[PDB]
Amino acid sequence: AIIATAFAETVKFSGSKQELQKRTLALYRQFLRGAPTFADLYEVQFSIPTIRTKIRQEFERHRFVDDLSIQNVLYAKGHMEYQECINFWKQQAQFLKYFPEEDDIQGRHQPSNFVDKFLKNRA
Amino acid sequence: VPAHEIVSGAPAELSRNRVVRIYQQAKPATQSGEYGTFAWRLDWDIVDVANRWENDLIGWQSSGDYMQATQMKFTSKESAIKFANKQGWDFYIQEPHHRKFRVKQYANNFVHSYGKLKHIRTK
Amino acid sequence: MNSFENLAQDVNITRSGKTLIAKGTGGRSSRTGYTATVFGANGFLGSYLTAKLAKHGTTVVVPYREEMAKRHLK
Amino acid sequence: KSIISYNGNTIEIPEEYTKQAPNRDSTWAPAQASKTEIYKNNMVRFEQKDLSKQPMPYAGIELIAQQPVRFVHGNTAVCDGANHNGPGAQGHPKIFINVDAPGSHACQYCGTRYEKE
Amino acid sequence: MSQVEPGWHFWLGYGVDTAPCNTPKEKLPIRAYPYKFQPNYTGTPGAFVTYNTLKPKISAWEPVTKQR
Amino acid sequence: ALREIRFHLCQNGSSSAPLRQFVKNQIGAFQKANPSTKVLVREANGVKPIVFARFDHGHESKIGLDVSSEKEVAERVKSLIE
Amino acid sequence: EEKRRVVYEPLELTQAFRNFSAGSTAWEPVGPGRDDRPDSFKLPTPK
Amino acid sequence: AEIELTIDGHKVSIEAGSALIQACEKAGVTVPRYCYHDKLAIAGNCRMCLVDVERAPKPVASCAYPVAPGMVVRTDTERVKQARENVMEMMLQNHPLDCPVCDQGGECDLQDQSMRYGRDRGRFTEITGKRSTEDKNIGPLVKTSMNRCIHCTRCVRFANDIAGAPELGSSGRGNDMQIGTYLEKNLNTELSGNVIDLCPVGALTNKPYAFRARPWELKKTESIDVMDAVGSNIRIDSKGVEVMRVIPRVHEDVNEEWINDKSRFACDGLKTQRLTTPLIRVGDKFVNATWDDALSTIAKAYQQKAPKGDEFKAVAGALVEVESMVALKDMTNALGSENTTTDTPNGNSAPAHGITFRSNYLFNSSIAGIEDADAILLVGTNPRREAAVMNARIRKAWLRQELEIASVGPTLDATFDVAELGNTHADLEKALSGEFGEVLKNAKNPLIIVGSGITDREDAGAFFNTIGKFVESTPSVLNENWNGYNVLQRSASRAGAYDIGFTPSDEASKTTPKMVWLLGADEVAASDIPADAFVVYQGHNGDVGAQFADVVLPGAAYTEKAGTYVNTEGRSQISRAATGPPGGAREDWKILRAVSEYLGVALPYEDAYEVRDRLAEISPSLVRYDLVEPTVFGDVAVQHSLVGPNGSVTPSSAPLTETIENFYMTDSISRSSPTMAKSSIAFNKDNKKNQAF
Amino acid sequence: GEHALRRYPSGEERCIACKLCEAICPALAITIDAEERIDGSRRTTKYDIDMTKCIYC
Ligand SMILES: NC(=O)C1=CN([C@@H]2O[C@H](COP(=O)(O)OP(=O)(O)OC[C@H]3O[C@@H](n4cnc5c(N)ncnc54)[C@H](OP(=O)(O)O)[C@@H]3O)[C@@H](O)[C@H]2O)C=CC1
Ligand code: SF4
Ligand code: SF4
Ligand code: SF4
Ligand code: FES
Ligand SMILES: [Zn+2]
Repeated sequence: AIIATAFAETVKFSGSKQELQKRTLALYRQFLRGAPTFADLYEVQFSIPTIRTKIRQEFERHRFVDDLSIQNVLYAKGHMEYQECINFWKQQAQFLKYFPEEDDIQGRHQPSNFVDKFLKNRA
Repeated sequence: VPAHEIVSGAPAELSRNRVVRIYQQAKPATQSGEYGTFAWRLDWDIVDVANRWENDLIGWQSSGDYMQATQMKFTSKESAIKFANKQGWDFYIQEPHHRKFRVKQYANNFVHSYGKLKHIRTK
Repeated sequence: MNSFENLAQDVNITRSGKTLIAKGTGGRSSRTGYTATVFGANGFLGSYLTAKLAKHGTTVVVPYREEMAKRHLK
Repeated sequence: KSIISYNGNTIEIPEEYTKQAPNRDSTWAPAQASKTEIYKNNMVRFEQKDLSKQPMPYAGIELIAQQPVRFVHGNTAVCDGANHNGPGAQGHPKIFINVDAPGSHACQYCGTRYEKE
Repeated sequence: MSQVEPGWHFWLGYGVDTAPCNTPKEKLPIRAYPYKFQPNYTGTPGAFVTYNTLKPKISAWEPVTKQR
Repeated sequence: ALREIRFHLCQNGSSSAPLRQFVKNQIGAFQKANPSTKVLVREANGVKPIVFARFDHGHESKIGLDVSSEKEVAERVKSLIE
Repeated sequence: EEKRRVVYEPLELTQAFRNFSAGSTAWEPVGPGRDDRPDSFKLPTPK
Repeated sequence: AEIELTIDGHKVSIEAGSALIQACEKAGVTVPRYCYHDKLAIAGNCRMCLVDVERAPKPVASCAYPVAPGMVVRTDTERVKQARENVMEMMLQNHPLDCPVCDQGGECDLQDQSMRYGRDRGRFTEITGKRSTEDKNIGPLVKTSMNRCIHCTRCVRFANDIAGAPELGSSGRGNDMQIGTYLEKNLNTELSGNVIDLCPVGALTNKPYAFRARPWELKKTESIDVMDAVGSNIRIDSKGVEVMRVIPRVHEDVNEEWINDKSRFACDGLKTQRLTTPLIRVGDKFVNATWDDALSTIAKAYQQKAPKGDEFKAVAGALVEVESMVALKDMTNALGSENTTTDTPNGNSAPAHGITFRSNYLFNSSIAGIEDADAILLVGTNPRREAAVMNARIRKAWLRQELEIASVGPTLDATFDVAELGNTHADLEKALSGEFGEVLKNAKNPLIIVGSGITDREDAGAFFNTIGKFVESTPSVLNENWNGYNVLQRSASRAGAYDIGFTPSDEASKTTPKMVWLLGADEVAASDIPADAFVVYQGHNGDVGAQFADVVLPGAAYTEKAGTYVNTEGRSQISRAATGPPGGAREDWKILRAVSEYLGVALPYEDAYEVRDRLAEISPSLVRYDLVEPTVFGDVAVQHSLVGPNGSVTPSSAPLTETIENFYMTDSISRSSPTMAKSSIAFNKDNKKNQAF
Repeated sequence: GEHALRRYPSGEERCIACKLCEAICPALAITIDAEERIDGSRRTTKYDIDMTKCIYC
């Protein structure tokens, strides 16, 4: 038959927000635990704490989503991303998409006020 | 109104700093056919810096706006508004204009004039 | 969207009286309007400098001695 | 010959390569860039290059101006630009040109000029 | 292979039975310009330099001051 | 005000009736009382009665004229002018 | 080259995509067609 | 009353006496047509619109057949299909094989209806070939290719009935019938370009536009014309960075589906003489400069100059949008100045009709109000130049109902009969006390149309006094169902300028400025600028003010921004940006925001939403788009603004003169247009091409 | 194989800038610009083919 792969979870839409909260915290634990494996697979310059910080920021972004269906989709996609990272299916190039700040300073001029944005036609 | 923005995978700038227009195509002044005027188009307003510029090698028109050629079709103004809200898009509705009806009679070309003719109709 | 992180403004005047208008957002298809010659561009420092310049679409003229050695710059 | 650049330096170009075509000195359309402007705006990519090898097609406007007017008896000349030697349909769509007005009248497709007589 | 003149190029690929020197006059092209054959100049100072045949679509104002 | 006064009011709204009366009857009195101010009256359907005043160097202040009488309209106006 | 890796960036096109669907016909092209329903699957008319 | 008929089985109810094609359109049935058009007299010459009617034995022309109760019509019979094929066969037999070279290709009703209703192949292989036709020269705007003409007579009906230009017609007979002027005459009318839209085929085409684009490659944007104050709704067709052409779209309450020739052909002024980089005067020459350099130079000139109060003068030109005017006024007020002026003569002083109520400077009868007119008095106004499509509207009303029109002012070449009452204010006094005053008293829908050019006179109050007294008397002219008092603005920005109160204070008109900011202001003279003054010009074209300037700032044109414009009606309309601005030019309100930050007085909105907010703060009607609402204050306004303050004004003895010398060049864009210059020479009155006798 | 633009036997260009090639091109490889030639002819001022976009169909 056609069997599932490493760290594959069948898609199940949780009927309750608490039963989803359990699964979500388990996924967060999985990510935090895989951080050192990630740093080894993807030959990263930065530290393991930086990876774990990034993971926290990712999970933080959806801290206030209310609709159960949306949380279900966010969870299923987050698990897909975990499976992609832990199996080394990603290359370094796509993994480093998650760490834009880790790259060096892009230049002297990142405008913040109106006048600087207006001088670069970005007002 | 479900915030499907956060599940689509589109860039955040699309639901933050872009405006769309929802309208019906006007009856073209060059033709008598009205076949393209019933759909509700949704398309993006242009961005000044990124819209179009001349390439210095061969003269092609470059662009930085990935939405510049995209146009959605909807069967009703309400469907379009619903979709735009579901994507978190700021929109403007341009209400369509229609030809005011009047009665036209061929015989009116020959009505007897009791005083001085205001103009010579020629046919 | 990309940006011209190297440029302070969009219209620039060179000391020689040339008017340069930057076109585009700042990516590969954009042009700053500047033209630069980098002597020794195929070397250790020059390759980084050429990468940074060409990234925002300033025209880079590279004088070279041996052909095969400069190919990566393209 | 000498074209002044935006830098303020001089570009030298042989006279013959400043001609828009070998058979014509000047542009034949308002939007057409002249050779001088092309060199002024693209000189970087012309350095260490041989101009004599670049494509230099003949301007068709002078060539068609060299063709004699065809004189026709009636009010209407017919043109199709056909190739009487080959098979198939090798000309342009067949059109009819009114020659009642004074002077010659050009085929919209091929530029051949007709005149009443 | 780019040094082979057109016509002969077709003949060498068994495109036509009869060779260019044997082709009757009626089946030759009339030219009002001089014919010149040039091979591939790639990797050579004679390589084709492309360019925009249009001047820019928007023309700027030539600045002129006036006295008040 | 010192320089500008703007009256926003509805044309058909009931909440704007005291404002409409105030304009219609005492607009000339107000204009003569403040000869250098620039007074504008602007009407639109959905808007709530309001008055803006512009004093100097662009500083502006506003008060809403959802009121009962013309007397009280002029009271709110005079208060804002102070 | 600075990073020695394949990088992802916001899209920029040397020639913008040209969408020619603006030239679609102003006249309805085909019409209604015909119905091929069998007579045993049409509601009867009274009398 | 409405009667009822059936079309293709459907039930449709339509007003009695309406044509069958109208009922077909109402019932959602498509009927092919060439000669019929909703805005022209019925012709019935193309024969494409045939249908079957059970009473009729042979197929009837739908466009000319009156509907009757109980009528049964079939548009889908085999006879009708056959007739459509027969007519298309006859139409195509002499039509030239021109589609590859014809500008109509791809937006052609002949092509499309051949595809939809005709044979797939022709039968005409005659060895004597086709008929050919001479080409005809009717001026620099409309190129002719008369082989393509299918003799629908739309151009003739439009030129005769709608524009009042009878030089066009059909000569000869039978196969040799030709559309033209029978001898070399220009099609001389400000409405002429509309025939290009009306011609179903490529017989009449846009000459400046020829061969430059095909319809499938054009981005289409619905926007607003700013060549006059009517606010015609338009479609701008652009490709990439440049605007290719301007076409009307339908707004039955504004321009209905027409535009004038300036609105159509001055677009080529947008690709030449453009302002692309900041300029700084150094000696007698401009030098290109950065935005930072130019803004800093403005700031340093402000610090040095040190204007107190009303020494900072702001001037707004004919083309500017409302957001830009609002930002300029807010910055000017934050500088301590009340010297916000308009660009017109005597615009240093306030207008004599006042600014307090909108109904004192607007077309209070809507544009559509002209349809109801029974008597019109024109006072110092030539509508044919000031508002061409409104002039066409007046002509249509005049042609279809009895209506009396009189004017005080310069003799005008009119497309309708006018009664000249004299060129002076004394003539106006006599008229309003005489027979035409009685005409106005007796009428059901009178309106008095006052030109924006009278406002620009010193004696303006006198006129506004006279009219005002008359209006305050005659109930037919001003009552709760009808306001017949009308001011006709000529410039697209004036109504909005008055809306935000872009008007000088009384003490400001005394002062001599040390710093002048011109916002699209190209009507300014040498006299209007002090020599010691530091002049900033902000615009999109280099015409006049830029020549006067010390610092020049490139701003966006109307096709490059989504601006608000208020037309003569008080209608607030919103445009859409087709392209972005060229080079280093900028959206104008952002220019003002940046320069105010350089000046200390940094404005409180840096976003488009915040600017629209601020606009709603100034006037709630600026954000209520495409809406016209009447004033409840109609009686108060006339007394308070026209009759009240204007008693002291003494009338001059100078006659009223024409407001606009040349229709074809009025603003910076039109004066930058090669087409407008060519047309100005071509259509001059002293040229025999423009003279019927 | 490789593209070419042809002439009439007189030497006049055959292309009259109808832009049908540009419309049909499945790869959008053709870019065309036109206007009226100083002799009145309908002719191209720009005809470009991106041979690296072309599919040689
Ligand atoms: N790396 C370091 O630690 C330091 C370097 N520098 C200086 O930085 C500059 C470049 O540094 P780096 O990249 O490391 O050096 P590289 O050797 O890598 O590159 C030097 C460049 O100079 C060219 N060069 C050397 N001689 C000639 C010559 N006769 N004619 C033409 N070109 C020549 C080389 O061209 P080609 O490849 O054809 O030989 C090469 O491209 C040098 O001037 C160096 O002195 C000074 C302080 C620190
Ligand atoms: S008018 Fe229409 S059918 Fe006739 S040549 Fe032009 S595009 Fe073709
Ligand atoms: S020129 Fe055009 S509009 Fe006029 S009759 Fe001929 S086809 Fe009709
Ligand atoms: S534009 Fe293309 S299709 Fe039209 S004539 Fe020229 S080459 Fe042929
Ligand atoms: S549209 Fe009816 S005959 Fe022409
Ligand atoms: Zn021909």
